[PDB]
Amino acid sequence: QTDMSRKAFVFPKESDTSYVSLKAPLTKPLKAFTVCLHFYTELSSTRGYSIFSYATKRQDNEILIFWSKDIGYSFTVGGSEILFEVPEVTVAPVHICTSWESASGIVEFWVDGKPRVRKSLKKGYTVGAEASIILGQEQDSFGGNFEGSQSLVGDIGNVNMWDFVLSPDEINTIYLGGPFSPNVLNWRALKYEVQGEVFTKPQLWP
Amino acid sequence: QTDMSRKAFVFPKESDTSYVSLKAPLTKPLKAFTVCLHFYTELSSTRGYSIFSYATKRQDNEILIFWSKDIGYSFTVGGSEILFEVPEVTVAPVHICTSWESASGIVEFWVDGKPRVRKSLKKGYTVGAEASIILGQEQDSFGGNFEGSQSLVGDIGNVNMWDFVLSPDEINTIYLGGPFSPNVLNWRALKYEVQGEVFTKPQLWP
Amino acid sequence: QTDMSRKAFVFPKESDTSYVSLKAPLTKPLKAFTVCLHFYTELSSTRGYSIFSYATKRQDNEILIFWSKDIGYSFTVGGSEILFEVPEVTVAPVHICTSWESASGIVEFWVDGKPRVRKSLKKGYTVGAEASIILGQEQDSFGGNFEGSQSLVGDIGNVNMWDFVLSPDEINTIYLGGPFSPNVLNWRALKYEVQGEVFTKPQLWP
Amino acid sequence: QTDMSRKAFVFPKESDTSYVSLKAPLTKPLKAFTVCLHFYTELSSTRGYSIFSYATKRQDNEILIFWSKDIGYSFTVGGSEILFEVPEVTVAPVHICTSWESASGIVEFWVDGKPRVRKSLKKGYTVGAEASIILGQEQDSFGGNFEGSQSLVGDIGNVNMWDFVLSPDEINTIYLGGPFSPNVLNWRALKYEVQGEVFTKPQLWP
Amino acid sequence: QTDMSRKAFVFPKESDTSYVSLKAPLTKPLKAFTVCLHFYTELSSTRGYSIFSYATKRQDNEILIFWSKDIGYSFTVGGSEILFEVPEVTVAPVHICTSWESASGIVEFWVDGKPRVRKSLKKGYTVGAEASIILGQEQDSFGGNFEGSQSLVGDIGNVNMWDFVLSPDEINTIYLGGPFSPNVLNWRALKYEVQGEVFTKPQLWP
Amino acid sequence: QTDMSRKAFVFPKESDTSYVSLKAPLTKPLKAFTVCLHFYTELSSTRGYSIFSYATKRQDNEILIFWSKDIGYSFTVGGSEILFEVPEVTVAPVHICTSWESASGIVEFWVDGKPRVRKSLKKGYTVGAEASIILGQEQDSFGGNFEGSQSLVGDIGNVNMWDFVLSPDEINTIYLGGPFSPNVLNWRALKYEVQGEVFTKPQLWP
Amino acid sequence: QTDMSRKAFVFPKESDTSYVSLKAPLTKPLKAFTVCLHFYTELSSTRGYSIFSYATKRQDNEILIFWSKDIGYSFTVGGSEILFEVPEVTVAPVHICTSWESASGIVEFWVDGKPRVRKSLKKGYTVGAEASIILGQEQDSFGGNFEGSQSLVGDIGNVNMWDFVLSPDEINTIYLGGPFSPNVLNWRALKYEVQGEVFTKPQLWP
Amino acid sequence: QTDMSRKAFVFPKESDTSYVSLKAPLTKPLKAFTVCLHFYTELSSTRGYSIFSYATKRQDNEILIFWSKDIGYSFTVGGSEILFEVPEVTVAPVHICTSWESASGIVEFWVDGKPRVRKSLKKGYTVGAEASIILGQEQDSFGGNFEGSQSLVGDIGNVNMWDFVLSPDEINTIYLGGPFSPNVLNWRALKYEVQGEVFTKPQLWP
Ligand SMILES: C[N+](C)(C)CCOP(=O)(O)O
Ligand SMILES: C[N+](C)(C)CCOP(=O)(O)O
Ligand SMILES: C[N+](C)(C)CCOP(=O)(O)O
Ligand SMILES: C[N+](C)(C)CCOP(=O)(O)O
Ligand SMILES: C[N+](C)(C)CCOP(=O)(O)O
Ligand SMILES: C[N+](C)(C)CCOP(=O)(O)O
Ligand SMILES: C[N+](C)(C)CCOP(=O)(O)O
Ligand SMILES: C[N+](C)(C)CCOP(=O)(O)O
Ligand SMILES: [Ca+2]
Ligand SMILES: [Ca+2]
Ligand SMILES: [Ca+2]
Ligand SMILES: [Ca+2]
Ligand SMILES: [Ca+2]
Ligand SMILES: [Ca+2]
Ligand SMILES: [Ca+2]
Ligand SMILES: [Ca+2]
Ligand SMILES: [Ca+2]
Ligand SMILES: [Ca+2]
Ligand SMILES: [Ca+2]
Ligand SMILES: [Ca+2]
Ligand SMILES: [Ca+2]
Ligand SMILES: [Ca+2]
Ligand SMILES: [Ca+2]
Ligand SMILES: [Ca+2]
Repeated sequence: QTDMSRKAFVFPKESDTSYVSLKAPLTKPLKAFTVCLHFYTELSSTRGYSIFSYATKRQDNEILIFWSKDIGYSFTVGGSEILFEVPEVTVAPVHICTSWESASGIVEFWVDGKPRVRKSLKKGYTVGAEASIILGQEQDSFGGNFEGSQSLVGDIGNVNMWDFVLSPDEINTIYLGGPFSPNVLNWRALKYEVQGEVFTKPQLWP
Repeated sequence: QTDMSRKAFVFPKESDTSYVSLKAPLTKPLKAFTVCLHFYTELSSTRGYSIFSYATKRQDNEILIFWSKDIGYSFTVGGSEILFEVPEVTVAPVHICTSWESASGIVEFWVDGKPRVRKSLKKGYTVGAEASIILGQEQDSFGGNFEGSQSLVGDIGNVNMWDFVLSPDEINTIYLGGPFSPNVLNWRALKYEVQGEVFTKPQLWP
Repeated sequence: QTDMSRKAFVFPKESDTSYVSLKAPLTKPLKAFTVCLHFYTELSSTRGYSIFSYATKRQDNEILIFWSKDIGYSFTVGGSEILFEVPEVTVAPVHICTSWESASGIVEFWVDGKPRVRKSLKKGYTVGAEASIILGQEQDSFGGNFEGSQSLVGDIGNVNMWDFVLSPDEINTIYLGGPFSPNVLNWRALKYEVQGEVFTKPQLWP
Repeated sequence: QTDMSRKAFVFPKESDTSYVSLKAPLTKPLKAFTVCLHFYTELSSTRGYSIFSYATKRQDNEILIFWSKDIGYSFTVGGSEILFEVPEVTVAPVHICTSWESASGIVEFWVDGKPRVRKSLKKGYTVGAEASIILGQEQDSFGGNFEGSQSLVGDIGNVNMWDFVLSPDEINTIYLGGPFSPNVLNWRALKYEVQGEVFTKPQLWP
Repeated sequence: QTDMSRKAFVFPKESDTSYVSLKAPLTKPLKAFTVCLHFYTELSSTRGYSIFSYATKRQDNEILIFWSKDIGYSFTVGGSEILFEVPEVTVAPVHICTSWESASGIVEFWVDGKPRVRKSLKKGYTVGAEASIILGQEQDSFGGNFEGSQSLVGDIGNVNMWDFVLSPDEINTIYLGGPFSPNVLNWRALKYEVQGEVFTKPQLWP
Repeated sequence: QTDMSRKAFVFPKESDTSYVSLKAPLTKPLKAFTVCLHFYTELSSTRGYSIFSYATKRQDNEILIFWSKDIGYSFTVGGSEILFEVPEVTVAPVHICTSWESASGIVEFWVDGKPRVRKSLKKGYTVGAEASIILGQEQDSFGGNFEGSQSLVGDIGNVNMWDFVLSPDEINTIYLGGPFSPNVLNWRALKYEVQGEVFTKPQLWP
Repeated sequence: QTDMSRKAFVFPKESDTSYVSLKAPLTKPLKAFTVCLHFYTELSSTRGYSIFSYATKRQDNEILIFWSKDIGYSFTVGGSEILFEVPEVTVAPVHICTSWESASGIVEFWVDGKPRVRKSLKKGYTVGAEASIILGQEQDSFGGNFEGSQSLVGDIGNVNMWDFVLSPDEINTIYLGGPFSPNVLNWRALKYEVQGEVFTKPQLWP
Repeated sequence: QTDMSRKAFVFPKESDTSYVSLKAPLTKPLKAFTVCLHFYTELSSTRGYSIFSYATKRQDNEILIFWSKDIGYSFTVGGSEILFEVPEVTVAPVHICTSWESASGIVEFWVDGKPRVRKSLKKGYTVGAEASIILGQEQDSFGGNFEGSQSLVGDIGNVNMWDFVLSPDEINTIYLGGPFSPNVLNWRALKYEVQGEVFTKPQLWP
């Protein structure tokens, strides 16, 4: 396990071969989750890119956080999709947290500490446990079939995941940088593989 | 009575059947009132929605707070109506307080602690005590005939009602949060009934 | 003498019958004055309205502070007008102070504590002491003949009048609500008479 | 109400006359509370001092937060006391939060975002709502009988009070300076009287 | 079961009455185990206290983790005891994991993710499955004869037990927080009885 | 001398007769200078106007600071000119400092304490000492031939001149109002003669 | 070595002759560098200009920091280019730090303390140490063939160079102006040669 | 004046003759001030020494900052003293800022960016304008009677003085070396006279 604190993955060119694969010894299917991360890219005005892609063999888009050009964030679970439209986009590092709960289907989406309106997605679904989590690319098969037009170029880091919906009070602590313990995917205790050109560099964001 | 402090009702899908009904111990009819609430919705740029509907068996719009698209707040009492123009809207939780006095008909409208100009509405009228108070829907009959196109989608909370006009100083403490005690309808001690797809969640707004 | 502190006159409808008359204890003709006030109205984009109207039996616009649509503050003395043009008007309570001095004709206009450029008007003129001072209406005779399309709608208050030019240091303490001692017309000890639909309410501006 | 944000009360002399009294127009007796405040003094090695004194007519020490020489924090409700021993102290501003709940009697003490062990005090008690809240002095009758040897010297500020136990996640947000809404006593909306040599100055702490 | 996630048991007073009893589904006898728990108490300087007490009808100290004053952690299995001396102790929540393997008698002790030196205890022994597990008290019969001077005061939580020796890589995830699945006793699927004055509260530690 | 501190000249009407003439106790020819003055006018969107016109018997624009409509500050020395283009003009008092040095021809221009980029003008020139210095008008002979279209309207004050280039730190104190000693032209010890409609009033700018 | 602290080179006219040649003591070829400098010019809306031109006998654009009109910053290493496109620019002094590392080819660009997204350029290349470093011109042979249309007009200063990538926290202190020790090119110990019309003046920026 | 930036006065031997006298352009008697300086000395364990000595012909200790052995900083105004005790001292360059305000008598003392607790001294006094400011010695008459046992040995510099209390966030910029413009005594525009064995050297500290 590597402590990536103060470090970010740098994807400095467009390619369909640069990715990092994050490992979770998760054994229970997810009835809820939260995923929080920082990314920095200047693509947002040019084209869409995958921020965070979770794939199971039944479903390449089992959790996907995606930027869609001139729309905003695409959040999708179980292949189904909801949009958080973002008309003004400004070139700065952006922190997001997103939570999903099966029992209500409520999606919470938070950007730089501000909540988006709660929306409904995939109520009653369950996210599979045997999953391939990939950064820098969008999976169209379990761990593969990357599309270069969907790769992230720039920085991603502080990638933390919980198998429960964080309350707003917790997320305020996360964004302010108070202490927290992610129970699914821990940036302080991260197991990952790097493929192609990806670099580990000092994070540009505070 | 239930203490709903720091909780909000979530209306995550459009429907004509998701609503909550609030019970007021209101025996005397109202010569004046104040109602304050937080709501959060994406709809303001898409369509109108009912924020707060108070109906009496003789009058379906006995008090109604309505967002009307490309206009702003429609505030109506006894079926008569006045508008508070809002040309531009930002995606954030919004707190409103509204008060009406029969003896003058003066309406105060407050948004995020800013007063709108006082206006005259239904001077000398008297609001009926026997009322069906509903969140999430627009009612065209006592407790029913909802229109799905008028439903609220998003969050509503801290719904407090006084049978008297709050002073500006009091309204400021409602907004900033200091101590107060509503006497018609009280979020700390609410009686409510929930129908359809409605959830109680931690409030997004501080 | 009524201490109107923290209170304001509310004109909640357009009419040509609602007004209040303020009884200056003046007997010397004014060689100079300052009038300062708070008002709040939505008309500024709809139509012109009288703010403060001072008339004498020879001259109905002996002092007039007037908002003229798409222009700004019309300020008249002795029936002659200068414009303090206002390109963008935004709906908030607005404090003004206006000062005139016969010995030079200089008009000072101050809006929310910022000076407009000094402009000359009516050098050598004299303002009659036997004056009907009216709020809420524009008057075209001594005490009447108001026009509804020139009436004020919304709030007016803190009307203070001095028979001398306040220096900028003093006008600053007026805007900040420091102590001051008006010697022509004192809001903290006002003689007034109300006619038609006018209400005394808590002031909305802090 | 005054927005005291970014400002602190300075008590720059030892005295029995300097105090500020904080008004909390509170309806129900408190079954629970949280009081958070930031303060700075060098007295800690010289003598004890009152930090926050809440009295009712029955009980001069109905809530008291007190530094006790060589012991540390003294926390008392209803005149019964517990100690949070502090063996080593530094001259720095210290932020504290203290929560009490009647239902369990559990006291949470938090210093600079670190929790002290939960302790039991006054289970089943009920703190009176009609209270005199004093800063700068310890009080022994409802509004008075101060002791100069128990006065605070230095700075006190960010005094916020809630009528409920904040969760740990909330308190983290407070200490990090996240957004929050105190519902009893609110630094952004403080109504207070100053007596004696007390000054409002920019806060020394961030 | 109960999901106790983010909750701790609070024992806010010294007594022999307050305890919780935890039920393992354990029917195989233990040839090895790991127990991990997070606790917080101020007793460490005042007196010894029981952290975790596993008893069988034949042996009341079948597994016991005990803090002994001015000595440190006492780990005993089958009545044989070894110590991990702790010369200096600071009041902060402490996480420990202990592992014992019969096939070698090796004891692993981990404090806040730092390993102690491996020690040998009870090689070849076998721990009985017919067990009573108690938190808050030390027990000397199968479920009682508690001693007030040995009771825990403060908080214990995240009590997880495995019938096998966790690897150091695993124990790092337990400390930092990543995914794991205990099979003897699972905090996220806990069966327990509360007895006496015990409260469930938000865990103070992240 | 007259100490004009806290006072400004008021030019309240457009004319070709209102001016003040300033006297320099100067006989050495200027190899360099700084001129600083604060002015306030609304003309800037209507037409150009002279800010500071310095003439010698050989050259009517020997130093001229001139606002030119839709361009900005014309600065001219010895009749040669450069422009400091200004794309957006607020109606507020504006403070300028301009400095010229013969040895390099560098012009510094500073507006409200922000420097313009340095530019080159009249390298190797020298300004005559026997000069007529006029505020309010743009002179085309040694003392006259004014033009109404070029007059200033509004206020001008704090006119200070040095026969050396002030450094940036020095200019910062001028803008902030630190101590300085103007050795060519001193507002605190000014010699001036007034002609026509010109008044001395309290400065509007703080 | 001249300590140029708080001084800037001024290039007040367009020319192909005004330049400053800076000499590094550098013997080992650069595997990485940081160049950061502070400059001020109005040309940005009018034409491109060279900010920092580093050449070697094989390569006239060995390092170039260039402003390209209506595009933004051009950063070139070894004659390959990447663009940090700037949508909008204003007349203010701009501080930039840039860094390049051979091993990864990552380029960092920082403007006024804001990082640009990290980009890739000339991975595996190496910059020659036998270098001519010229401010004021863009050079097309080792120390000459300056294109007048590429000259900088305005100010440049604080030119500091390191043979390594500064971390983000270092670069922050540079922009703050904390302690730093450039080891290739030190403004506080600058070896430089002026040619043509160039002046050294007090720096305009703080 | 001289720009003393990056340079310090060195008093490398004990004497009663080496001093520098600083000339304030101070026009007016001080109702408040701030003084900030860097000094470095090994005397702190051996004996007291004067850091900054301000005298008027009435008063030899009109402002004095003085290290007193085994105690800390004596700060005195008008000859009355307050102590900021410093129990442990470390041999490193020391930056202090001290502030006093007559209207409250509040003294602020800041060492290396840490505020001391605010204290009261000489409320209602006013510091005289005709003053001898001396570094290196303590003066007991207007310009003289130095005591060798009170001389500073070591370095003093960055001596900046304001006639107003700097805000705490200003003092951060002073300590950080952000921009500032002292208006009583400016190290970047110092007027001084050097007496005896005193040298100007590059400052040892950053
Ligand atoms: C853009 N998107 C997130 C809807 C789809 C991503 O690509 P794909 O998974 O449909 O192939
Ligand atoms: C207020 N409003 C007219 C916009 C909506 C009222 O809806 P309804 O009550 O007429 O169905
Ligand atoms: C609107 N106005 C103030 C410019 C002119 C008003 O003229 P009148 O209506 O008082 O006769
Ligand atoms: C409890 N205490 C003794 C530490 C503080 C209060 O003292 P007192 O209010 O009884 O005078
Ligand atoms: C001493 N000890 C606490 C480590 C073990 C014995 O305690 P006990 O079970 O005999 O009461
Ligand atoms: C060109 N100018 C408008 C800046 C100045 C004109 O001066 P003048 O030619 O009118 O005397
Ligand atoms: C074109 N450019 C801006 C990248 C480089 C300019 O220098 P050059 O290519 O003219 O020598
Ligand atoms: C307090 N002190 C010791 C620094 C000074 C006392 O008076 P003096 O030494 O300036 O004469
Ligand atoms: Ca896919
Ligand atoms: Ca794809
Ligand atoms: Ca309807
Ligand atoms: Ca209806
Ligand atoms: Ca009229
Ligand atoms: Ca009229
Ligand atoms: Ca008491
Ligand atoms: Ca007492
Ligand atoms: Ca026992
Ligand atoms: Ca036992
Ligand atoms: Ca002319
Ligand atoms: Ca001319
Ligand atoms: Ca080139
Ligand atoms: Ca070229
Ligand atoms: Ca002395
Ligand atoms: Ca002495």
